[PDB]
Amino acid sequence: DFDDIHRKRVEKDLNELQTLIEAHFENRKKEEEELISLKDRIEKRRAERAEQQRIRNE
Amino acid sequence: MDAIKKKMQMLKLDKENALDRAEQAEADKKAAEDRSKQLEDELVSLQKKLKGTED
Amino acid sequence: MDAIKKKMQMLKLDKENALDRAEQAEADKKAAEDRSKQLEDELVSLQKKLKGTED
Repeated sequence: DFDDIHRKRVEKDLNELQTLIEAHFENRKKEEEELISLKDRIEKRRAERAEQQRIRNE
Repeated sequence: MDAIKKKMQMLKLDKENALDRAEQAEADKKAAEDRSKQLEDELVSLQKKLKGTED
Repeated sequence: MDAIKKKMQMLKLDKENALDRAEQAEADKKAAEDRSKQLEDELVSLQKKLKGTED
C-alpha cells in the first residue's frame, strides 16, 4: 500500500543516512588519526627543541 | 550527527504509520460494532412484531 | 551516550503499541462482521416465517 512504499522509502532513507553516518565516522576518524600523528610529531618537535635549546644553554 | 538523524526519521515514519493504522482500525471497529448492534435491534423489533401477529 | 538509547526505545515502543492495538481492533472488527452476517441470515428467515404467519 501507500504505507508499504512509505515504509520502503523511509527504510532506504535510514539506510543511506546510516551509510553516510558511518562514512563521516570513517572520514573524521582518519582526520583524527592524522591529528594524532600531528600531535606525536609535535611532541617530537617539543623534545628536539628542548634538547637543542638545552645544549645551547649549556 | 548525520546517520543518526536519518535513522530517527525512519523510526518516526514507522511511528506515524503504525499510529495512523491503529486509529483507523479502531474507527473501523466502532463503525462495524454499531452496525451489528443496530441490526440486532432490528431483529428484536421483528421478533416482537411476529409476536403481535401470532396473537 | 544516553539520549539516543531512550528515544529509540520509546519510539519502538510506540510503534509496537500502535501495531498491537490495530491488530486487536481488526480482530474484533472481523468477529463483529461475522456475527452481523449471522444476524442478517437469521433475520431473513424470521421475515419469511413472519410473512407465512401473516398469510
